[PDB]
Amino acid sequence: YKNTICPPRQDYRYWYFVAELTIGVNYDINSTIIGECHMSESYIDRNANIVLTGYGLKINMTIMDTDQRFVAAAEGVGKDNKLSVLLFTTQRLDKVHHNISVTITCMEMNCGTTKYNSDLPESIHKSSSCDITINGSCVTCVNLETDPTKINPHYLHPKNKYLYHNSEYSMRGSYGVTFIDELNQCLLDIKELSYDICYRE
Amino acid sequence: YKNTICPPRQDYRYWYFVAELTIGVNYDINSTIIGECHMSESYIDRNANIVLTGYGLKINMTIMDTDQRFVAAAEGVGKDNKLSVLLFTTQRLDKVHHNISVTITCMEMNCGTTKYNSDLPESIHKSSSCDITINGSCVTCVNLETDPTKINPHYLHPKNKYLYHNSEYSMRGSYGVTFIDELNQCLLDIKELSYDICYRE
Amino acid sequence: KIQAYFNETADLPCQFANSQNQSLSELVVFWQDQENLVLNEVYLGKEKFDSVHSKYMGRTSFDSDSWTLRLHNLQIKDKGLYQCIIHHKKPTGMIRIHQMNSELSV
Amino acid sequence: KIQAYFNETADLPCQFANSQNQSLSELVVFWQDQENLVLNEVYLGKEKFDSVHSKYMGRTSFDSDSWTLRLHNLQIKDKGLYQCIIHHKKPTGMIRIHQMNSELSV
Repeated sequence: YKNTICPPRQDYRYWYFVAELTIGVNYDINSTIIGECHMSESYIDRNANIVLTGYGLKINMTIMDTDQRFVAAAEGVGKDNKLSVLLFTTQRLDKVHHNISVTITCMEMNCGTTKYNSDLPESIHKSSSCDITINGSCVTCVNLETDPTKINPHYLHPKNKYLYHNSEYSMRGSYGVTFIDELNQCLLDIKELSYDICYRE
Repeated sequence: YKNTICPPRQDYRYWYFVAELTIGVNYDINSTIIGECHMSESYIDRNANIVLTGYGLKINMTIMDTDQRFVAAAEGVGKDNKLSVLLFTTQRLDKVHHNISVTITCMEMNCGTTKYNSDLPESIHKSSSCDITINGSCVTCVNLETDPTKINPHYLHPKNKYLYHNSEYSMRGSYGVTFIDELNQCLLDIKELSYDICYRE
Repeated sequence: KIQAYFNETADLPCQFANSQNQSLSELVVFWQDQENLVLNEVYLGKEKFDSVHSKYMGRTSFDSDSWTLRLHNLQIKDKGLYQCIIHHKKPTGMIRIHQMNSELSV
Repeated sequence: KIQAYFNETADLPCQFANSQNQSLSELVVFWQDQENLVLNEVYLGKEKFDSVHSKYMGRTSFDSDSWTLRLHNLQIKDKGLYQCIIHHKKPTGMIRIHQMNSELSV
């Protein structure tokens, strides 16, 4: 017996909180615009992929060697020009850490060629590497918390849907990079934050 | 790493105040007509170009050797038959002065062949030249303040948009020509002025 | 930017490099307040007072060798910045060639 | 998770394995509260106190051989969990390499 990924459907009623991306930008976004984010999902050859167009950025984030496909994403703008991204897949059918590759390109403001391309380790358990690459100089900092233990309280889940998140510390992963001379500051203020669910898929 | 111009989009949410054109006319325009100005933009071979049809004039203004494209323009009519033009590009990715070429043709009143074709220097820093040429005798005076430090207070920016302007004196440029025996008088009264955003692009 | 000293006499220099080395005989050299009132006027080497505002009437002097306006009997009101504008008069059209902005604190 | 004992002196270890075996001379080693206030900062082997919050000002110590923060004169308020964050400073970009979360009960 082998657990397999469920067949693709039009609407997914069961969501798994997989990632918590708080990419910062040095240009101003004032507030969360309803209906701004556009998400395109893919699952080809056991590799999940999500492309997020919104708030001046394209996020092509892919996970290697998984039985999960990205089914949802919610994007919000916090204070000090912070872009929080919440990602949801189907279900966790394995208890192993997965390799992550994220491409962050600027479609507005500081557009340009690749400024950064590196492997960001797990902060905890040191078991995987994030291939980050940034097409632009418009990103202040990147924070990706894979399989978080806590959902952001300002995100209101839909009524007909179901949400599951990780409850064990052993499956948490943290990747972070800063390009400015401040400790952390990838983390948000979470005092006045609102989330918008991306359009397609 | 090289900063590049952002890819073209349908609507541009980030605007950079690049120029302040106050072309005067000897014929009467009483007030700013809503929906009069029509703007056509171009970026071919690193040269920005804008064609402004409105209030009896066509303004074919182009900037050489730039990483900016004209994304917006706002036109208004002040007192003593003054035509203020505000121009907005994407962003300033270089700290050098750019060569400017402006063609002002009269489509109403004193239409005719080229009366003027010259190089107007920078008033400040003497670092660039404006190739001006005027197809008509209907222009009193031309004033072009490239990268101004102050926005005109009577121009009301759209709510969903963002505006950035120059804050350093070193990037200011001034070009001026008068064809009548009055000192200055390119500058407006700015007591009762209203602006209209041009239609296309 | 260049500033001036207290209530004795203010010096307002244009500081024209004159790179083309043209003469003052065809040059329009004049100064102006931040509220956009003309201070002095030179048309072709002769001072013209018609465009000079009445609040600055008969109270300024011009020196051609140093290209400087001397502003006598300073008051408390005139603490704003002053800009000097240099046009090049041509019969085809009058071309502004030089401007500069200076300050004045008393 | 690692906890500490009562109101004498709390030990907060990062427990870095240092698998690549890099030196502390280019390493940014620092601690932080659950309400996300910086405890101590090490930039390149020198403690910096500008980002340290005033409630923890002048009350913590650092030991480099044991990689441990010593937290003296414990109070009743600080019963939350404390996390230590280890970044690797590179001129291309500052990479977070290690984080760990410990607890504190007094």
